[PDB]
Amino acid sequence: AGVASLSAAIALMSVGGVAQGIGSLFAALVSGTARNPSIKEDLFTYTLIGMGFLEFLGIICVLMSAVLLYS
Amino acid sequence: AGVASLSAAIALMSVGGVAQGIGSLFAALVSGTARNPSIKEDLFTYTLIGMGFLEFLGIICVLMSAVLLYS
Amino acid sequence: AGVASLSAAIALMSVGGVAQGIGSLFAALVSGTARNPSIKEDLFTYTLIGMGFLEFLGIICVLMSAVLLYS
Amino acid sequence: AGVASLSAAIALMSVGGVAQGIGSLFAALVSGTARNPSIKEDLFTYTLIGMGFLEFLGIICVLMSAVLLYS
Amino acid sequence: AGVASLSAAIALMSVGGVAQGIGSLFAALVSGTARNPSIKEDLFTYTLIGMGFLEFLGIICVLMSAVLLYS
Amino acid sequence: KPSWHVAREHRFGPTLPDHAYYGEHATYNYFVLFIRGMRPYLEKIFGDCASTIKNAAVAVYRP
Amino acid sequence: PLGVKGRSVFAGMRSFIGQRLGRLYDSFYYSQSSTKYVMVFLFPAGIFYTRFRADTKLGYHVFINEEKLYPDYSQNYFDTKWTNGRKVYLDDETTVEQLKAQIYGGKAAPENVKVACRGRVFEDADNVAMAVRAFCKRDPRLLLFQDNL
Amino acid sequence: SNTVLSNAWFYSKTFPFGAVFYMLGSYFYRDIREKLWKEEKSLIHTAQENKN
Amino acid sequence: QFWEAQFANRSFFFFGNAWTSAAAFAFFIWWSRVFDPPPKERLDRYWLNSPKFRILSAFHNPGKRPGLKISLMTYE
Amino acid sequence: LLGHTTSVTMGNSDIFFLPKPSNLLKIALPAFVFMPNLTIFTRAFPFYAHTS
Amino acid sequence: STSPGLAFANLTLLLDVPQLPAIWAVNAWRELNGLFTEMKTLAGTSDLLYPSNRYNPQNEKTNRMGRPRKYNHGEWMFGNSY
Amino acid sequence: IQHWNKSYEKQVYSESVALNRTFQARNQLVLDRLKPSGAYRLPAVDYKRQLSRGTLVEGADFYLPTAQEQQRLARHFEPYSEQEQEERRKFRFQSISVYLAVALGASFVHDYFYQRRPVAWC
Amino acid sequence: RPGQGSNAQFQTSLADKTRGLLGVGFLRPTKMASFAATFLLNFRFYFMYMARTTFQAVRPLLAFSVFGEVMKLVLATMSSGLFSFLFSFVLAFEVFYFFLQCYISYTFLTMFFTVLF
Amino acid sequence: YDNTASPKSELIFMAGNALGYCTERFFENEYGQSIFMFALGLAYLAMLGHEGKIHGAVWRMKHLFATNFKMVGHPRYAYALPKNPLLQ
Amino acid sequence: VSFSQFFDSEYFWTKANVGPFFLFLFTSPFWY
Amino acid sequence: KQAWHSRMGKFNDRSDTPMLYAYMNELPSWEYYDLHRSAFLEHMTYFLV
Repeated sequence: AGVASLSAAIALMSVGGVAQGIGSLFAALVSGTARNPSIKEDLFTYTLIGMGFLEFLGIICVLMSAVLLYS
Repeated sequence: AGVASLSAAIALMSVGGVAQGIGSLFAALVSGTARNPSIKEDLFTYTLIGMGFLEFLGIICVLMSAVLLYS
Repeated sequence: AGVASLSAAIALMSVGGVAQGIGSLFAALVSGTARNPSIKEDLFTYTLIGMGFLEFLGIICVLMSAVLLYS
Repeated sequence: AGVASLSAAIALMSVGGVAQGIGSLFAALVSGTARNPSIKEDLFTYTLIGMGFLEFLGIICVLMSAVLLYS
Repeated sequence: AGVASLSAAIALMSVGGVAQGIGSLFAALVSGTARNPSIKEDLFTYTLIGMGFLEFLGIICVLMSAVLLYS
Repeated sequence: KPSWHVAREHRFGPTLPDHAYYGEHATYNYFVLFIRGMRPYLEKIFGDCASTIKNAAVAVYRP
Repeated sequence: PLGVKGRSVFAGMRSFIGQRLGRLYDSFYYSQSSTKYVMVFLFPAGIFYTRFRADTKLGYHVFINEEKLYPDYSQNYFDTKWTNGRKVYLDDETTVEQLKAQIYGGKAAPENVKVACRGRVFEDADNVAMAVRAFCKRDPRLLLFQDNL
Repeated sequence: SNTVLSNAWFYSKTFPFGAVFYMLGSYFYRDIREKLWKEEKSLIHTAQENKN
Repeated sequence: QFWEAQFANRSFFFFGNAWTSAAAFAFFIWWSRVFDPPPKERLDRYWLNSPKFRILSAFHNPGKRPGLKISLMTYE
Repeated sequence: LLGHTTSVTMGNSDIFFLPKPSNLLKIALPAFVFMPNLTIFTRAFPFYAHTS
Repeated sequence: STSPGLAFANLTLLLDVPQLPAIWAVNAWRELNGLFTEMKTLAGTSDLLYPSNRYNPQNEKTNRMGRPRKYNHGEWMFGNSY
Repeated sequence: IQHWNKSYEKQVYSESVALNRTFQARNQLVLDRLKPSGAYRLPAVDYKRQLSRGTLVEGADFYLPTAQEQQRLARHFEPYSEQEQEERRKFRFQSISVYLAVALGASFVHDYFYQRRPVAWC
Repeated sequence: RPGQGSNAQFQTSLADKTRGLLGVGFLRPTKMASFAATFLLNFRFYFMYMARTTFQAVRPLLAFSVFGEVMKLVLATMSSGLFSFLFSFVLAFEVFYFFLQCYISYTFLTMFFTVLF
Repeated sequence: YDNTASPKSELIFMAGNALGYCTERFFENEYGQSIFMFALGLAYLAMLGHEGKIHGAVWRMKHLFATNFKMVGHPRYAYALPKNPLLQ
Repeated sequence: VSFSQFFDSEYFWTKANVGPFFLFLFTSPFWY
Repeated sequence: KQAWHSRMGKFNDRSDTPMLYAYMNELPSWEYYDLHRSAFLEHMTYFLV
């Protein structure tokens, strides 16, 4: 009976790894800013590109959840 | 009718990754601050932005869980 | 509904990622206090902010658990 | 009386998830004492605070295990 | 030969995390010794303090495992 | 956080003074000054009450 | 020098109250419009209403036996559906007919509907307060059912 | 005429706490006293020097 | 001392962390009702099932068994 | 004696006395804060009470 | 000012000191209702009024529990049946 | 694009004109009539303005009300009058007798008047 | 006059002065609702703080009571001399652990009951 | 029967109901008398610590002031002292 | 002593004995 | 004195850990002019002239 809900919940589990990746990204960002502020503006660009992948995958995940909670 | 509760729990079993990411965030904040205090305002400025994503993911990680508890 | 009793446990499993995160955070705090001690007043503050998030997340991981144990 | 035992065993995962984090905290204390032996106190206070946090999480999950084992 | 054995076995999944924490503890002790041997008696002390939690937690889990094997 | 642009809601200047926001003096504050001023009347009151009670109790206890 | 001759302690009280009221007016004027009106009028008013109603009136938890007997609340807003256990505050003069009409929204109720409390059927020409006092003292949980029998 | 000295409370709290206090006092008898008397000694020295 | 503490700063009646503040807090909770005894309407909530109550009843009824009188007090 | 049995009352037995030897002590001791200070920042108390 | 250890007192104050006006108003309303009831009693009643009771529906045609009086259709030599 | 963003700014400031007109009207109607006098103004000045004025004092969480008590450390010869000295000599120690008496009285009252509870009778 | 040049510019419409009387862009009921919402949502901090406080208050009680019960179970169950000899050291460890927890609770309580003003 | 909802406005009685529960369960009984004694013990310990602080302060004042020959009073009030006839 | 000259501020705060008055004021609820 | 100043600063200042800075929609003069430096200049040239 709870097929769709269970599958959606099992799909939603990768958000943990996504958040871990984002945390590693921004940790490296703040570390590189502490180690060389003069290139801060550059580092953030690459960090955003990282988000441009990570969040994108996360979005795909949530879309699949929305697909599977309603079949 | 506990399958809905099971789905909500499974969807709620991903906040650990968000928490690990937030811990890494604030760890890098503290490290880069001890390395260079004068630039704290930037490390924080990016830190909040990271939270601005991570907390949002966590919010989803709650919201969908609640939905799976009722629908 | 025994699975209710299961669901609560699952909602508590995220604590395994939570405590880890907290540990990492305080580890960095200690490293900072071992590197630039004269700015403890900063680092502890930032650590408290981080806990102000992490605590809340953990509390959710408790609350929803208990809810799934009763409802 | 079979689902309660499994619920407690599944809830016991956060103990192992929490032992990691205490390990990292005390490792950071050790490394800080190795990098600056002149500051032993003001590192053990933060170490004990983080231990208290992770101990609170451990107590939470163990309490809920004992609860679900008989309720 | 039923659910009690399954629960007492599932309780043992935390020993991996406890072992990882102990490994982190003693790896930090080894690193601190190789860095500054002249505070060995300090580091060893702190290591024992850490074990005074970690080991105890493991023992807890083992006991609860037997409690789920003979509940 | 300071900036050269002014938003819409903040377009029309300050409407509030500083004391509307800032906390009073920590050691010379309104209540403590008030009670230091009211000390004599309260001393009168409680001394009169205590003396009345003590005199009554003594008038009972002596005989 | 405490006190002045020709002046009364009541006059001094009036002085002080005037000072306090003027200061309150000044502090309310020089305050944020976003917060002060709420914190000074809407939370006090709601708290007053709630506490007075609870401490003064007397209320009842209402249940219905069957879903077919539930009222129609589709049209009225903020409550699209009946839920059992609703707390309902009434006056001491309320009767069972008035309660039934209040439940069913002044609309045609079902047939042979009656009220019970702890298994004990109420007459329809009965004061709800006294019927509860008699039949279910300090357990006002009422139930609406169909009496075909 | 009681079970006080044969109690789980006895064996769990009274004997462990007492034996630990005794062992610690025996092992750190002089460190503690010196650390306590440091201030009094310094004060007496200062007073005597000022007097002189 | 208490009187002077009242006019010292951060030393008013029950505010602060001084011993005067603790004593005033104690007097305040005493003056409150929460530690007063219950009324007769509320005795069978806790008091008639209390170890102190039972022991005192047994003590002041030396050779008797007050279970029945306790039941009747509950009824009352 | 139906309604006269809840009127047989007995008093408590606690004595509030303890000698307070301060000559033994020379150090201060910690103390709890029991209530928030409303004599200062009274107007802002609902607005800052939730912070730390 | 404040602290986490004072969360109990902060919550209690915030939630209870606004209710004190309502509590005093309830007490005043109760006192006034008692005054009006006692004035009515002094004026006079057919059947008695219980002062400390919630509701007093009793009259010539109504019991002290809100029901109609039994055997109240005729008249009685000793007057009221109560 | 130029056209459109220019006209956007144009009616941005149109709305600003409307806001300013209603602002003037609100003020000169309501607030100039409801303005406080200034008699009951706040009887203090903010610590920042005092610090800029060179006026702020931080110290003395406590005070000494009477000049007899203020000038004690400056007199150096009579910090206390003779009468005051003999009155102070009465409080060299705390009174355990009075402590005992008051504590026993308060315990008796609190126990046998304020903390009475019912007991069963057989 | 000095300010007549400026006060000549301040002439309003009927609709202007009605809008000002009502306070359209200066009351902001949406801002009032947002303030009320944020203020009510800020009540979670009290729950967090009381949770932390009660944990720090009961930590010594737990260390003294439940591990005590476990040790008491072991004492009730053990009979021989070797196991008892080995268990004495566990008891001493529990003593040290209790004192450690008491120190930690002291620390957290002086942190949670320290007020600036 | 136990699904007795109640209006969401009555959440303001959360703390009141909590304090009433803890009063009926703990405070108005023997455990409440123990709690009152506990509060009195807190007062006792605060007073003891205050007096101990004063004891330590005076115990240091003795040693550091009574044998100086330079502190006839406090230096902040030396303006009020008489003047030395030997200085010139 | 008259009501007026009793409740005059100078006599009230200097020469009068307000102990009984303020005790009656404190115990007003008891009397009511 | 330093404790006094640090306490008052921590309490009143606009920071990342704000105690008193909260529910801010209408700002006072000092904070307004500290955040909007354009208006301090305009409001100041007008006052002098």
